Amino acid sequence: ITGRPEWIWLALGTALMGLGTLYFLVKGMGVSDPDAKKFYAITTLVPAIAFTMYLSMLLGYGLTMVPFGGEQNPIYWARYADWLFTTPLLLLDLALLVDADQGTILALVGADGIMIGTGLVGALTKVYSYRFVWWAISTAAMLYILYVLFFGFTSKAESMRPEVASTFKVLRNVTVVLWSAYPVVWLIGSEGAGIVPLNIETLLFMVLDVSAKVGFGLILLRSRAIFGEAE
Amino acid sequence: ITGRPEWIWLALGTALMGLGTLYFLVKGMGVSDPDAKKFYAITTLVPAIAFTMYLSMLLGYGLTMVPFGGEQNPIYWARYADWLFTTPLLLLDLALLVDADQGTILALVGADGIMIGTGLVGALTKVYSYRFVWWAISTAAMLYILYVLFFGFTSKAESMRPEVASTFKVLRNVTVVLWSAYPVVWLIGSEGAGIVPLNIETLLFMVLDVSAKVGFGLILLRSRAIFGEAE
Amino acid sequence: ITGRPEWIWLALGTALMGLGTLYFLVKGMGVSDPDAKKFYAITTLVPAIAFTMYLSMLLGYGLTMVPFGGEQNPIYWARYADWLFTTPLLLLDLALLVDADQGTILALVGADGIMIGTGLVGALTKVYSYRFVWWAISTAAMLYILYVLFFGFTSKAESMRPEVASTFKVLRNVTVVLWSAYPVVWLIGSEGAGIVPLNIETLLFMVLDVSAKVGFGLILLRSRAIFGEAE
Ligand SMILES: CC(C)CCC[C@@H](C)CCC[C@@H](C)CCC[C@@H](C)CCOC[C@@H](CO)OCC[C@H](C)CCC[C@H](C)CCC[C@H](C)CCCC(C)C
Ligand SMILES: CC(C)CCC[C@@H](C)CCC[C@@H](C)CCC[C@@H](C)CCOC[C@@H](CO)OCC[C@H](C)CCC[C@H](C)CCC[C@H](C)CCCC(C)C
Ligand SMILES: CC(C)CCC[C@@H](C)CCC[C@@H](C)CCC[C@@H](C)CCOC[C@@H](CO)OCC[C@H](C)CCC[C@H](C)CCC[C@H](C)CCCC(C)C
Ligand SMILES: *C/C=C(C)/C=C/C=C(C)/C=C/C1=C(C)CCCC1(C)C
Ligand SMILES: *C/C=C(C)/C=C/C=C(C)/C=C/C1=C(C)CCCC1(C)C
Ligand SMILES: *C/C=C(C)/C=C/C=C(C)/C=C/C1=C(C)CCCC1(C)C
Ligand SMILES: CCCCCCCCCCCCCCC
Ligand SMILES: CCCCCCCCCCCCCCC
Ligand SMILES: CCCCCCCCCCCCCCC
Ligand SMILES: CCCCCCCCCCCCCCC
Ligand SMILES: CCCCCCCCCCCCCCC
Ligand SMILES: CCCCCCCCCCCCCCC
Ligand SMILES: CCCCCCCCCCCCCC
Ligand SMILES: CCCCCCCCCCCCCC
Ligand SMILES: CCCCCCCCCCCCC
Ligand SMILES: CCCCCCCCCCCCC
Ligand SMILES: CCCCCCCCCCCCC
Ligand SMILES: CCCCCCCCCCC
Ligand SMILES: CCCCCCCCCCC
Ligand SMILES: CCCCCCCCCCC
Ligand SMILES: CCCCCCCCCC
Ligand SMILES: CCCCCCCCCC
Ligand SMILES: CCCCCCCCCC
Ligand SMILES: CCCCCCCCC
Ligand SMILES: CCCCCCCCC
Ligand SMILES: CCCCCCCCC
Ligand SMILES: CCCCCCCC
Ligand SMILES: CCCCCCCC
Ligand SMILES: CCCCCCCC
Ligand SMILES: CCCCCCCC
Ligand SMILES: CCCCCCCC
Ligand SMILES: CCCCCCCC
Ligand SMILES: CCCCCCCC
Repeated sequence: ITGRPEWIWLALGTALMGLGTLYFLVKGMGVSDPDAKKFYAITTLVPAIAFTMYLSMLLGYGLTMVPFGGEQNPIYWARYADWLFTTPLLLLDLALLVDADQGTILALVGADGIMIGTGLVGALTKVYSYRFVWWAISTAAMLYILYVLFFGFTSKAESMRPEVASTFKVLRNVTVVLWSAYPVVWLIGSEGAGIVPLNIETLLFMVLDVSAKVGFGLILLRSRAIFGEAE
Repeated sequence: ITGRPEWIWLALGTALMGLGTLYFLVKGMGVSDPDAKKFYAITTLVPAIAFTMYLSMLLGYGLTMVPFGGEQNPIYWARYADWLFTTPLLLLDLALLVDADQGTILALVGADGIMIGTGLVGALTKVYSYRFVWWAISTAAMLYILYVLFFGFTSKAESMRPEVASTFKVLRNVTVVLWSAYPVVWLIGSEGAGIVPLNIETLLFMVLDVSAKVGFGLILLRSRAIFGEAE
Repeated sequence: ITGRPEWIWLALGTALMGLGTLYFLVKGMGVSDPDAKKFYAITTLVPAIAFTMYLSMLLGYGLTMVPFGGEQNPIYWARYADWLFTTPLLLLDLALLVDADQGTILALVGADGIMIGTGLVGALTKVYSYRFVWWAISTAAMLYILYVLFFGFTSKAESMRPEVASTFKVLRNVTVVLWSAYPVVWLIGSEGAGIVPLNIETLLFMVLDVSAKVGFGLILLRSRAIFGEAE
């Protein structure tokens, strides 16, 4: 484990995702509202999945070597197995908050799968220049997601209860800022141009992951928007 | 790329799926009917997924070598990753058109997963004679799907609006004819008996894919069956 | 095939899953109740999936070698591909029986995916002591599932029709007893401590699989709880 300088950030990430999972699990014990139960189930699964994948990276299972640039490059593939399941769950939290229609939910989840799937292909591609073709396709899929979150959901939240509109607006802004950083870290990190070393890259993804999952969840599950209007 | 004679058909397929995706995306911009939005989302995702997998084959990522018959045989595995997601989406288009019940939808999607999954196992199997055992199981799963589309959905469409009944009947006939060709191309192509060479096999799958996805989508999204009855 | 002593139990399992699939398929022909159709579709898919994965193990495709303990250990990975899809389908049978809320269904299916996913990682892990870390995480996920089936569903079934309450109680008890045996067989078998040899381990999993899928299905599909109350 300790033979890799980035191990400290993988261990911290593992701990923070595990602690986040347990807090949400305990906090959700005393909840019977069927609407609130939906948000607790979605939001608790997110850091639980991330916990297992951070642990796999810490123990060395989620790491492979990819030859490109005449070098064997360490690629943590477990990140994409994490994101494949956690990013659509996070979008479902937002879509259920605004009572989005089914067709829009399917478009979001499908574009998200394309985003993560093409990012994985780009991470494992051995022809250096082709890695950035996949990065560009994946980034186009992300821009579609961000467009929908702004010019489809925002207008839908305003016609909703005030507390669900204000909570959505906050979580929307958090998501757009944090998610946009991921393609940048990829491009300048060891998967892309190799400007930033792997140990610093790992620290950046850990800060982003914890903020986008645990921080996101703390804002959502403390809001009254997750409960139905009741007397 | 150009070192493979089949590259021209992979490049054409990539272009036609990309163009198809963009047309459906633009055409769906001016749509607010929640029913129509469902069909546009399903139908636009189909060629978008196929685009990415054709590109992976063009660039050489979606290709592996499988030893059988005393030879290293080029097997494009990316086809099955495509079909795993696009064939159930196409069946969902048909099932939603006739307002099929949930139990029937699950049976269709499950049989479809078995069809594609066993076809993938057959494509990667190293014992030559066993490849055709998997082909037979996969073909049995397809025949179940075709039976349901005829002796379960057809009777359901007649009790529906006339425009949804006539549109379903057309898309049903297109699907049964085109899908039935796939097991035949597999059997006589490089995955099976090896009668037809890979470059011709690739041309045939490209014609079938574009027809079953883009051609299918053009018929559906030009129909009024996708809109609810409104004044 | 016959070069492996466990082949006899893989062949028996294949036959019993295939026969089970055909019986459920025939029995479900004469069913039009939309509620009953749901249970028949879920319950017939379970042994059909298991059939294909037992066949892959029989023919040698679903087997790999994992080095640990200074030895190349035969690991049947196809079991986890089976369980990944069949265990959530079995939980869906139970959840639909008691009309569970959506949030609870998602929590069950998500915990089940974590259970199977971490068990697969543990089966393929090359550092011997780490294999049991994954076993423990997977077992914690199972205990969560069992808790929900007892202290969330049981109370919900009592407020239901008497026949659905008594049928659920029976299937609940069958599930908790049979599922609990799996982590024990893993721990003492070739994936874990290696006390029980592989051929005996394979026999035990076959008895458990057939009972948990075909036996489970025979109890459910003979009950009147799967039909709506009708005159
Ligand atoms: C509606 C939305 C959900 C739609 C989703 C969008 C999606 C279509 C976007 C594209 C996804 C696609 C790129 C997934 C590729 C997975 C692949 C990286 C797995 C590893 O295989 C890659 C190479 C080794 O580098 O295999 C070496 C050769 C091996 C012999 C490969 C044989 C196994 C194949 C991988 C079998 C295909 C399985 C499916 C891809 C499983 C789904 C994986 C997940 C990442 C989507
Ligand atoms: C309700 C419906 C959706 C049900 C679906 C029906 C489905 C059950 C039908 C059978 C599907 C099954 C054959 C999928 C097999 C995937 C497999 C080809 C992936 C590549 O692995 C094959 C060998 C190399 O040749 O791995 C070499 C050895 C490696 C060490 C393998 C270890 C990884 C395992 C593959 C882990 C299992 C992952 C799941 C199979 C992922 C789903 C893939 C998709 C193709 C279903
Ligand atoms: C809501 C719920 C459904 C959530 C589900 C819970 C889930 C997150 C729990 C953890 C699942 C995770 C451990 C799955 C790992 C699959 C992995 C074993 C496949 C084989 O790859 C392992 C190594 C060889 O030993 O690959 C060698 C290196 C290769 C180069 C690997 C590159 C391919 C990657 C495997 C791509 C990721 C694909 C996804 C993991 C596909 C889903 C598989 C299924 C088992 C979940
Ligand atoms: C909890 C994890 C989250 C919210 C991860 C989000 C990840 C992304 C938005 C990743 C995007 C990428 C691109 C847009 C292209 C480059 C490759 C990716 C996958 C890093
Ligand atoms: C857009 C792609 C489509 C509609 C693909 C359809 C593919 C099939 C219907 C494939 C069927 C197969 C068999 C029936 C057995 C032989 C292997 C397959 C997977 C080619
Ligand atoms: C039809 C198959 C069924 C119902 C299989 C159930 C399997 C389990 C409940 C497996 C549980 C495991 C653990 C709890 C940890 C050890 C590894 C597993 C996956 C065997
Ligand atoms: C979206 C965030 C990207 C900003 C990356 C900042 C990295 C600064 C760290 C110093 C770079 C290390 C280079 C010298 C080793
Ligand atoms: C009462 C609110 C705080 C509860 C404690 C939460 C502990 C989980 C770890 C959170 C750290 C990361 C927060 C986002 C920066
Ligand atoms: C379902 C369509 C299958 C028909 C295949 C027709 C192939 C004819 C092309 C000529 C065969 C090439 C053999 C000589 C190289
Ligand atoms: C107005 C209808 C035609 C629009 C142009 C569609 C261009 C997408 C490519 C379609 C070619 C394949 C059609 C099926 C044979
Ligand atoms: C949950 C069931 C686990 C019980 C396992 C009993 C196995 C007894 C078979 C004899 C053990 C073989 C050891 C000598 C070869
Ligand atoms: C009339 C009920 C029996 C029908 C025959 C079922 C045959 C399928 C194989 C069942 C054997 C396994 C039963 C569970 C132990
Ligand atoms: C490729 C993996 C995608 C599945 C991720 C799991 C979450 C799915 C959310 C589905 C939302 C409901 C759509 C109607
Ligand atoms: C194995 C991958 C299957 C999933 C394909 C994605 C489409 C799923 C459609 C689900 C239809 C809704 C069923 C109720
Ligand atoms: C185009 C939709 C408007 C909202 C999206 C904001 C774009 C942020 C740019 C992200 C940069 C990634 C490289
Ligand atoms: C048996 C259901 C009737 C409709 C299915 C038509 C069968 C077409 C044969 C396809 C040939 C594939 C080898
Ligand atoms: C803790 C929830 C109560 C019901 C679960 C029964 C636990 C059975 C123990 C299984 C042993 C697996 C190692
Ligand atoms: C080795 C660098 C080659 C540059 C390729 C950049 C491709 C980016 C595509 C974005 C449209
Ligand atoms: C090398 C050819 C061996 C023939 C096997 C055919 C199997 C087909 C099974 C269809 C029932
Ligand atoms: C080689 C045996 C090492 C023992 C590790 C046991 C780990 C079990 C963790 C359960 C909390
Ligand atoms: C609940 C605390 C979980 C912390 C265990 C993971 C941290 C790795 C320490 C080496
Ligand atoms: C929108 C046009 C997309 C065409 C790019 C793919 C074709 C491959 C050319 C080499
Ligand atoms: C319907 C009977 C299915 C039996 C075939 C599988 C058994 C393997 C025999 C070698
Ligand atoms: C993106 C930063 C999240 C901050 C988490 C703190 C929330 C406390 C209510
Ligand atoms: C299967 C052939 C499809 C033909 C596509 C043309 C549709 C234009 C309306
Ligand atoms: C767990 C044992 C199941 C027994 C199956 C027999 C059911 C006949 C109704
Ligand atoms: C109005 C809410 C502002 C939230 C933005 C937070 C950016 C990290
Ligand atoms: C909408 C604000 C985008 C912020 C992008 C930050 C990328 C590091
Ligand atoms: C490929 C772009 C299509 C141009 C608009 C078609 C008419 C909606
Ligand atoms: C009555 C519609 C006929 C459609 C059949 C088309 C076959 C390619
Ligand atoms: C229902 C007509 C079937 C046509 C099969 C064509 C196979 C090449
Ligand atoms: C009251 C029903 C008892 C069922 C338990 C069966 C254990 C195999
Ligand atoms: C609730 C009874 C548990 C039985 C466990 C059996 C494990 C072999």
